[PDB]
Amino acid sequence: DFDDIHRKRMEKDLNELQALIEAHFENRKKEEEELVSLKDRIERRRAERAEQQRIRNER
Amino acid sequence: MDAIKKKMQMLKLDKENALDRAEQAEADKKAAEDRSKQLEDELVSLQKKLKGTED
Amino acid sequence: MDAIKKKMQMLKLDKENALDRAEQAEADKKAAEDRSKQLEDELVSLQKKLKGTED
Repeated sequence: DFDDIHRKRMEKDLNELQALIEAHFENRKKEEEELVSLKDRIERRRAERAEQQRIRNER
Repeated sequence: MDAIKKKMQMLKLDKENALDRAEQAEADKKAAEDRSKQLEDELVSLQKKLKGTED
Repeated sequence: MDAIKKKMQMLKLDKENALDRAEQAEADKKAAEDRSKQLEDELVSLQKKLKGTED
């Protein structure tokens, strides 16, 4: 009936919506991984700046 | 978030449809039982009329 | 989390409650309908025997 096609329509709506939901989940997840790697290289930069600054100060 | 809202909306569409069907079925039961009991009363009056005719 | 679980469970409970209530109502509707049919069938014969009695 009209209820049947309405149900199938909201069904495929839910399907595409959850699909895009998991999709942006994955996308923002990759972005968070990239940002974590950024933080890690950032702490590497902090440590290297600290050691070279300390060497400069020692001399 | 995003998918969670849509899933909630689906769960709500099921809610509305099930509740509406339940209410409609309850109204149908009320109407049908009223029909049956009125028919039974008509049958009783016919029995009494038959009794008077027999007398 | 916490809110998603409770809301989803409550809504599914609402759907199940409405469904079972509708099924009970429809079962009683079908039974009342068949009993009403029996009442009609008996009432016709009651009328026929009444007509013969009156003749």
